[PDB]
Amino acid sequence: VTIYDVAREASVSMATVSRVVNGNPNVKPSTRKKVLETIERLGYRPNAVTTTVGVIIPDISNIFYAELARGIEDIASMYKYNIILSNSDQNQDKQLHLLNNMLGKQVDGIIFMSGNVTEEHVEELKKSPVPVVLAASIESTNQIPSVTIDYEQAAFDAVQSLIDSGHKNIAFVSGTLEEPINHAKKVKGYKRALTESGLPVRDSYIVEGDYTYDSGIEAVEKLLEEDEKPTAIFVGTDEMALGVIHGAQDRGLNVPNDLEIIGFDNTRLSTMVRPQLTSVVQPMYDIGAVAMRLLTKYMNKETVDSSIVELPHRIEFRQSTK
Amino acid sequence: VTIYDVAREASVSMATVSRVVNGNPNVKPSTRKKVLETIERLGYRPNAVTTTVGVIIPDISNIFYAELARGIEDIASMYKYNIILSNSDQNQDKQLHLLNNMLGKQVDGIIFMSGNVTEEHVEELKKSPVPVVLAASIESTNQIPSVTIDYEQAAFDAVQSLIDSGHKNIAFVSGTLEEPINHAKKVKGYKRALTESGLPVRDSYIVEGDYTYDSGIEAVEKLLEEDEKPTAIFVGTDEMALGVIHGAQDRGLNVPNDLEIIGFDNTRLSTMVRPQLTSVVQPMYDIGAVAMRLLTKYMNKETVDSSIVELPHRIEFRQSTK
Ligand SMILES: [Ca+2]
Ligand SMILES: [Ca+2]
Repeated sequence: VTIYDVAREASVSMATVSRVVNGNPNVKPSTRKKVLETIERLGYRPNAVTTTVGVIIPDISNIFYAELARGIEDIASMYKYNIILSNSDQNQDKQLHLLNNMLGKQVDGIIFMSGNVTEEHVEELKKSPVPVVLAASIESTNQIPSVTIDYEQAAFDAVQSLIDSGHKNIAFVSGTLEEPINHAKKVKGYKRALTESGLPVRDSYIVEGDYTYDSGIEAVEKLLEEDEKPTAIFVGTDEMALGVIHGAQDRGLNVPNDLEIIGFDNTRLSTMVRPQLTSVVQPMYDIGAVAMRLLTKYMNKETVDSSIVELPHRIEFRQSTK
Repeated sequence: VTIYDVAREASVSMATVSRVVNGNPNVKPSTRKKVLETIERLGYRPNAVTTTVGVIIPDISNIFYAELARGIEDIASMYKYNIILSNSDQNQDKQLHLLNNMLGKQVDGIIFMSGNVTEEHVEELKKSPVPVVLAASIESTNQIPSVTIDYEQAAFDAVQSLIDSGHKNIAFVSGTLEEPINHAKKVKGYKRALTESGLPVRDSYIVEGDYTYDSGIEAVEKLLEEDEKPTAIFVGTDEMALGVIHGAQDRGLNVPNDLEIIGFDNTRLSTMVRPQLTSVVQPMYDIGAVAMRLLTKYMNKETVDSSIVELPHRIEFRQSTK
């Protein structure tokens, strides 16, 4: 809290705040009153008389960003570090500004979270003086410290449970393939699970959605038009999965009996469909906590050993698998 | 764009910006460079050389707030008025500040939108010098200009289609009853539709949810425990309706065949369940447009005649009714 903070708050100039502070007798009584109340309310002391991290995540409101922020928050409380958090609505030329907004507010470190981490973001993360560590976000470049689950393995495990259940024809509905989470991790996890059981990797069992429910609807439809129809489908995110489920249901198919579906992220939506969606669970609270610790390690100039941290994931088996 | 705007943007004082503007020769070249670029980028002219409205709505992102903002926006473009829009996440002691943030940025008028309009908000809306008009929001007090649908009638019409379909035992799952939209409008609409067909108004057919999906689940469950089970249910919002649908489905009941359900607001969610949700549609784009016109009328000191404007609603009949 400084003169500047009082001025903004009292809709007045720094020089006026100083004037009031100095007991200048020609300040309009009302403005003097206004700024003294501001001075008191903010706790501004007129006598010259710590470590914070900036956090950027898509939105405050989303439940799975919310246990990440708590994980971040709880480490901050213990460590006596303050949090500056900003809800971004993750977009390219608006998460970048919210990044440099942290740098211009004297943060000692940055925790960053975005679904699509651009190559452009990395070139500005390296120039950033303070250390930064990604939470539940991956850049295939692997220069920037990251703490996440093992997306490839989680993909593998999801498709594995389909395989273990007797399915030979198993499809994958992806978010945009250009993103590493998809082409570098989930696609490959899905592929590996197939090849390891001597199953066929068909290009036409990999359909690309756009993360919307509808693209999910379109994806099952396209899959159901295939010669040998898939009898199970892994879906890269929950929102698409509901679309996958409902399009199947619209085509007269039963989930799980005619078609088994598995999702990802264990969002609120996974329990807002019938059958409820089997979905890969990330430990968002832990990812936040560990991110905060990893960030601290760098900030404290400590030898990290391993900059890419991978936490266990699990699968909440619900009714969309049998 | 003023000296102040350049200063904030160039992370520098007004006096420094003036110094650079005046060609003061002892300003550090780099800071002179920094502020000249800021001056150019913002379009600041150093020579002394219109009507805007503030808009407060829960969030930018939500599709049904998004055709309201477009309706607002399109009237603004025509009228050559600029929009200052703020996403609130509608809460009591945070929508109030975002209201006075408009007043402190010299807006000529305010369009306000919130699910729960508090009595406290009205006492601060009257003191506000510039005129304000509520969009898709109601204060039972009816002092403050409002443009909305006819909630009572829309409720009536929803329950009417159940009645017309042969249902005698019809329940209502409400959002919190304390809010006028519910107790003063939808409850009464629901009641009227019953009494007008000589049907019974049972206290136990009115259950109170909290706008969550889950409270919806709990509400059907409680309804299904009744002696004479309702065979149709009106639900005050879509989110609760999905909960209502799924709890019925979980109890082995078919929607629409064992239980007909109707929702409200025609949110994205209404088409993200099976059966798709029959739901009252508001014309959000029109409510925004008309709100903007009504606001203009007041701002132009024009004789309004009728401060409470009610627009037609309709019902998107989907599969949750037969
Ligand atoms: Ca087709
Ligand atoms: Ca019970």
